Amino acid sequence: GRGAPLAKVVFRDPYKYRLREEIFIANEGVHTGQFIYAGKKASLNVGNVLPLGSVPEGTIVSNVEEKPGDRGALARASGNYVIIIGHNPDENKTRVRLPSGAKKVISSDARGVIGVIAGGGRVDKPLLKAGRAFHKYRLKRNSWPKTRGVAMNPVDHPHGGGNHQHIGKASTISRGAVSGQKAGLIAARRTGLLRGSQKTQ
Amino acid sequence: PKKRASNGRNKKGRGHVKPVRCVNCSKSIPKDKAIKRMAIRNIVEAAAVRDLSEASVYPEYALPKTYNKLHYCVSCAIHARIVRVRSREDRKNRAPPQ
Amino acid sequence: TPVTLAKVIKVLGRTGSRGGVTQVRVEFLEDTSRTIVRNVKGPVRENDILVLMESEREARRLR
Amino acid sequence: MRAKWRKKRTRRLKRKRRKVRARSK
Amino acid sequence: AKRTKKVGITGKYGVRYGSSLRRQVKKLEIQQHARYDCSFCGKKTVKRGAAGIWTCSCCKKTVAGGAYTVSTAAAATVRSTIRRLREMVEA
Amino acid sequence: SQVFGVARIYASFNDTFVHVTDLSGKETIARVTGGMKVKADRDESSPYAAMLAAQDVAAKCKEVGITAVHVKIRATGGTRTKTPGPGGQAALRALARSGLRIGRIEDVTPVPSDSTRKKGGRRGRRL
Amino acid sequence: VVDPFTRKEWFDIKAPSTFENRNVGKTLVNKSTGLKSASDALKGRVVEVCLADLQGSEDHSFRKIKLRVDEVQGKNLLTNFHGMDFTTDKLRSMVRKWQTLIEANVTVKTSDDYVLRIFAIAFTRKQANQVKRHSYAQSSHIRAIRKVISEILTKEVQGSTLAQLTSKLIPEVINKEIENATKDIFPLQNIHVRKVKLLKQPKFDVGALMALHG
RNA sequence: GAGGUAAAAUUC
RNA sequence: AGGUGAAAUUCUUGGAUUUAUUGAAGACUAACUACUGCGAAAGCAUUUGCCAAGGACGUUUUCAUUAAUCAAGAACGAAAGUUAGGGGAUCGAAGAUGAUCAGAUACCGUCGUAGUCUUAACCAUAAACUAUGCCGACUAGGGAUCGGGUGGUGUUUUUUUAAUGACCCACUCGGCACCUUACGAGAAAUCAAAGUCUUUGGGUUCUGGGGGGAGUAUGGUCGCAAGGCUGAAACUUAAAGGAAUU
Ligand SMILES: [Mg+2]
Ligand SMILES: [Mg+2]
Ligand SMILES: [Mg+2]
Ligand SMILES: [Mg+2]
Ligand SMILES: [Mg+2]
Ligand SMILES: [Mg+2]
Ligand SMILES: [Mg+2]
Ligand SMILES: [Mg+2]
Ligand SMILES: [Mg+2]
Ligand SMILES: [Mg+2]
Ligand SMILES: [Mg+2]
Ligand SMILES: [Mg+2]
Ligand SMILES: [Mg+2]
Ligand SMILES: [Mg+2]
Ligand SMILES: [Mg+2]
Ligand SMILES: [Mg+2]
Ligand SMILES: [Mg+2]
Ligand SMILES: [Mg+2]
Ligand SMILES: [Mg+2]
Ligand SMILES: [Mg+2]
Ligand SMILES: [Mg+2]
Ligand SMILES: [Mg+2]
Ligand SMILES: [Mg+2]
Ligand SMILES: [Mg+2]
Ligand SMILES: [Mg+2]
Ligand SMILES: [Mg+2]
Ligand SMILES: [Mg+2]
Ligand SMILES: [Mg+2]
Ligand SMILES: [Mg+2]
Ligand SMILES: [Mg+2]
Ligand SMILES: [Mg+2]
Ligand SMILES: [Mg+2]
Ligand SMILES: [Mg+2]
Ligand SMILES: [Mg+2]
Ligand SMILES: [Mg+2]
Ligand SMILES: [Mg+2]
Ligand SMILES: [Mg+2]
Ligand SMILES: [Mg+2]
Ligand SMILES: [Zn+2]
Ligand SMILES: [Zn+2]
Repeated sequence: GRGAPLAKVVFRDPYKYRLREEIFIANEGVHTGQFIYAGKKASLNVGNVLPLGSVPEGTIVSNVEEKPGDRGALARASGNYVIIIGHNPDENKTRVRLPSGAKKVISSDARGVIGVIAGGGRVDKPLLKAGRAFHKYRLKRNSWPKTRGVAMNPVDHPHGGGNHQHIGKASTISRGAVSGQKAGLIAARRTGLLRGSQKTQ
Repeated sequence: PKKRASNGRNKKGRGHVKPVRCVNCSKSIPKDKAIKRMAIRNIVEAAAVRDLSEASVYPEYALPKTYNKLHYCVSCAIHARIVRVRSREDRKNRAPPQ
Repeated sequence: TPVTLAKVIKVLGRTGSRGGVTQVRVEFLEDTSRTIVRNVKGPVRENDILVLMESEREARRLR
Repeated sequence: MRAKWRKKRTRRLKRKRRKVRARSK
Repeated sequence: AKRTKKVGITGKYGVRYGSSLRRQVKKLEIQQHARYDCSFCGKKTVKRGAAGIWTCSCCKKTVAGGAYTVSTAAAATVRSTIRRLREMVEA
Repeated sequence: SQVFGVARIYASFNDTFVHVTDLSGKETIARVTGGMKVKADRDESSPYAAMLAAQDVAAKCKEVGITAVHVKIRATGGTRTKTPGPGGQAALRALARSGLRIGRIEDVTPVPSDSTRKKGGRRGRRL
Repeated sequence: VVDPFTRKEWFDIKAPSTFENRNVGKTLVNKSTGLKSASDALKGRVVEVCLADLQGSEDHSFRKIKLRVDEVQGKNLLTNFHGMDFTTDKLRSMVRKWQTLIEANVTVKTSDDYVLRIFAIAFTRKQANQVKRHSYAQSSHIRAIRKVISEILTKEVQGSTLAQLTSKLIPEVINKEIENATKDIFPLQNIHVRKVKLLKQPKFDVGALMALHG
């Protein structure tokens, strides 16, 4: 269910003699037996997790946290990364660049592992047959196949019905609608083929 | 026929150097093909230097000069009276006219 | 409106498309150390006192 | 006429001709 | 003896699946099933495990990498970046 | 004895901007353009409309108290004709005679290491 | 409709004590009322003024100093050094035809945490009794001259403060030290300190600003 | 060493 | 306010245009830039580092002719265009509008995709022109310049005289070139090469045989496509074309 491989990075408990084994997300370039460092005073090497208040600008990191304590929220899929584009010494803020392109500022006390996540180029191969789409999606949920709502009955989808295959009304349904109406393009600011740019954010 | 020697420019064994843009009509042209006029001027005119010496609060002051290098294409250096068509024997004169 | 007089000290020549505008460098009678070239219309000799409606105006070449 | 727009005249002549030839094979 | 003219490895699929799709699959199955070099033992004994797992046949080493290659072009500019920044910390 | 300011005469084609500002540059006082004085939309770069625009600025500086000024001639610059218009020499002469005190004339035309390809096409503008 | 000029209040400019003739000019700031008062409206305003007025001499009429406002006390603001920039008419009189232009840059921090980038322009000098006109460089001395320049520029800076660097640019002491270590390489002329701008200020140390005014 | 400048105008 | 020869479209107390403080984004490398450099060509102008490559010069070093030119074939090959990602500030084929005009699908004005940028592949044509194959020898004078080297009763920088570097003079190679000439060559324009050619043989590769129809038809091959390469006939005409003078 994940394009990225895991990692059995095992730690030691500093308060009782045992071996606590944890599961990370494997970056690209790590290997079995690498000394993975975890701390604020740790060095800046690929595979180590560091707080964002102790790294300079431009460090390509991943598995960055929103708030310090949620054990890894943002940038977890295969082949993704965020870019620290600026710091703030006052009130310990750190401005990062999310993979969607959303420049959002977070706390400097949040953590993040150095480097891009292993598994890049996964969606660059044409997943040709439906059998490869079957064995992919049967390990996730019951969301495959996807029947077109025009082809089904008027009781089954708001677009279906009629003597032809047509929607009938506008596919742009507002955000302030209720369930049962939210089909097609939910609250679209723009529609049609992208013949412009990425001017804002 | 071949009325000239380099025939358009000052390129001697290079093939291609640099394209530049004209200032009068925004025409793309090679740098050695576009003629050059280092049109050096004073920042004030000859008639505005009398009233500026009376309005100056400075005892002595050095007059600035606006230096600029601007290029012309062939089509907008002949319509504007910059260069003129010459006789067949006087093409070879490469000295600046005084 | 104020009136400003000017005496002709030097004449340049005819400048225009049809040839009816003369470039004349006049010198003011209230200031004997400052001159402004003006464009006139009619027959102008030297040492003629003209009446200028606008005091400060630099004359260009008409085309 | 100009030797470039006679060339493009024969160029679109080729695309129109081999398209009729390809739909009869 | 080169038997197929241009399809090579994607000739297993046959006539189906289009032309421009199987050309892109051929690009990511030559690199996928390739025998790569190991950074540790030096021998060309690297076999692909799962999607992202790159094991080695000798010395039993396993390096996490890309989905269809060992080191993609995205991580090639990451490691060169950390090489530059680490020299400024120690100097 | 003399309070100072900067004038920043933007002498482009088909308009002349004259607005005297302070030494910090934040505050602007007495903005008069060339198009305000003539109802033609042709003589906006004329030397006549630039002298009436410059004397309107200096008639308001007498009300404020600005007696001296550090004028700054400026063309359009960038990827443009980078040459001051006809109303630039007219603006320097007008506000100097009107009563102001001129100090340190200079030029602030923006001239880059050229980029951002110049408007007009490759083969050029023509008529 | 009301005139805003009664609302505006005059505030004089007082330059620091790295030179003479402190009085620069006056500004116009609105009265100290509520809704973004005058004290918060003077948090940084550069004043691009040439140093030919504060020095008196006219041989330095091509060097402009930026003065950023930092502290206001008793209807009187205090300022600090922000940057140095040459006038545009001087560089155009520097650059001539038939000579080689050499520019060099370096990023260097002072004794305190002032991150500033200085620029250095230097040209080739046409030697006496020379027949040829251009006297171009060998285009490998330029790599060697700018190695000497970038060593001297990181010697005056990173060996002194900003006030020891501000009061040194006016007697052109750096420009003489470049000439004293380049004449064994190539004959140069017109060595200058063309730009310097501050990239980051460290703190709100009042004791370094009040020590420059008294 | 600097010194003005673009309307339209097709055929026998 | 924008704009043009003149205009209108457009933006404007929603306070535009302008002014200052910054910040982000890509692109490009002005002035210096030169009858100047390098590369087989296309081409290549910010700094520094790394990685290799090359010409010229110097050489009382080496191998011993290992060479010269080139069907088939291979590498590279501006721009535009194609496929898949990232970028997408300007400019901007299509297109929409504003004028001009008898008409204006245009020139001009404004806005704006594809494209311009980059990675990974393709395509591989240009007025890809110096419209001038390459190798070798000989024939004529002159002033410059680039790169290397050798001589000076040299100049300057100098700490104590130096040594270098820069510069000057003289000479010699390898350059990009230029000027004056015609013994020579050409139909002439012109050319140190297009010269040493009826007093027509240095080695060698390619192309052309009146103008059209044809760079078309068909066949083969290459390419994802647009296309590239190879390439006629029927028929028709007696002129087409070059240089120069009035
Ligand atoms: Mg994942
Ligand atoms: Mg699903
Ligand atoms: Mg199902
Ligand atoms: Mg579906
Ligand atoms: Mg579907
Ligand atoms: Mg479906
Ligand atoms: Mg049904
Ligand atoms: Mg229906
Ligand atoms: Mg349908
Ligand atoms: Mg409905
Ligand atoms: Mg969009
Ligand atoms: Mg001709
Ligand atoms: Mg070429
Ligand atoms: Mg015909
Ligand atoms: Mg059919
Ligand atoms: Mg257009
Ligand atoms: Mg014309
Ligand atoms: Mg440059
Ligand atoms: Mg061949
Ligand atoms: Mg290309
Ligand atoms: Mg774009
Ligand atoms: Mg159109
Ligand atoms: Mg119309
Ligand atoms: Mg159309
Ligand atoms: Mg149009
Ligand atoms: Mg060809
Ligand atoms: Mg050519
Ligand atoms: Mg040819
Ligand atoms: Mg000779
Ligand atoms: Mg001869
Ligand atoms: Mg024939
Ligand atoms: Mg052919
Ligand atoms: Mg064919
Ligand atoms: Mg065929
Ligand atoms: Mg393809
Ligand atoms: Mg074909
Ligand atoms: Mg025939
Ligand atoms: Mg004739
Ligand atoms: Zn032009
Ligand atoms: Zn191994």
